[PDB]
Amino acid sequence: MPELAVQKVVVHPLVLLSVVDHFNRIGKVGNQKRVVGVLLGSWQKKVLDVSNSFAVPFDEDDKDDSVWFLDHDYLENMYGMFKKVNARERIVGWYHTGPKLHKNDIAINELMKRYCPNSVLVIIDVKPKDGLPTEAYISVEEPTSKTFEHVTSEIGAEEAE
Amino acid sequence: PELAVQKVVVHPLVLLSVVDHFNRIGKVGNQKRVVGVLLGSWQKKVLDVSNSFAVPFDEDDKDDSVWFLDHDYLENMYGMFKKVNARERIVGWYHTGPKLHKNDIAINELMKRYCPNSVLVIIDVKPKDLPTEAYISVEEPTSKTFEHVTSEIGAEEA
Repeated sequence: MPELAVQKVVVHPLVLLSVVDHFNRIGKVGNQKRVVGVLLGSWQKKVLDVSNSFAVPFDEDDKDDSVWFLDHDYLENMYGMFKKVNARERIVGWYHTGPKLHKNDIAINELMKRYCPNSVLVIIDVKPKDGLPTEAYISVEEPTSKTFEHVTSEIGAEEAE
Repeated sequence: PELAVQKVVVHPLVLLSVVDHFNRIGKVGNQKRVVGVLLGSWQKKVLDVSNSFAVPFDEDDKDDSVWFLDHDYLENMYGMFKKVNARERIVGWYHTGPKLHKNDIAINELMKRYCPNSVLVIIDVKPKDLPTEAYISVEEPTSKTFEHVTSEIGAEEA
């Protein structure tokens, strides 16, 4: 009875640790704002598996966030680089450090859909003193509007604390 | 201190980056060791290894003086890194050993192009197996070999 492409997202520690670092790592240079990135992983019985991830340069106007830019040439290259090394991981969605959805995530997601028709947004909460750290979403099409529904997301890679 | 570095702090990311990258390409009959670049910061002779990317690398299993590491890739990939991550620098390289290889001295020499005090870190990928073993090439005709540098893991938070 599944009208939805994905119904669960398993975000691996790497990713969460990837993003958290990437966030704080660029904070020592007065990083004020949220980070945006791409997710790479595999697909199963509607379980999306998010194995790996890279950051992409992204800007948005803090006064009208319909003014934003995400560098698709970068993402395409960087993903190209990834294929040269890591076996078949695919662009499976994207991420950003929220902590909440943004007015423009729907539009950002639309760009991403170019690379994965069932892109899944995962909002990775970067704050340490902060419920479950990932919150996956996926754009549903409800004139004909568009909005993000919640998809179950938990963390869980095999082997070693 | 006649030595550039005397300690290497390898962060969980790296260790987890590499281990994954290793096993992640194992599901496709990965037979061999992985080689890569380390990115990080420098202090009071403590090298801090914050981040790392894999580079395509091949070596002949019958004469490992026949090997190749793709420097165009590393330069590019690093280029991409600067575009995002703040000042991390190429600080050495890594490979999944588990032991030193005949050619690491040569591979290191290529790397020295990008970091005159490159530090090799052998990241042991096996679970039933300290997981990092940093080295640095010392120049002892005038030979060249790797000395051990203290390496531990330790990033702040969760």
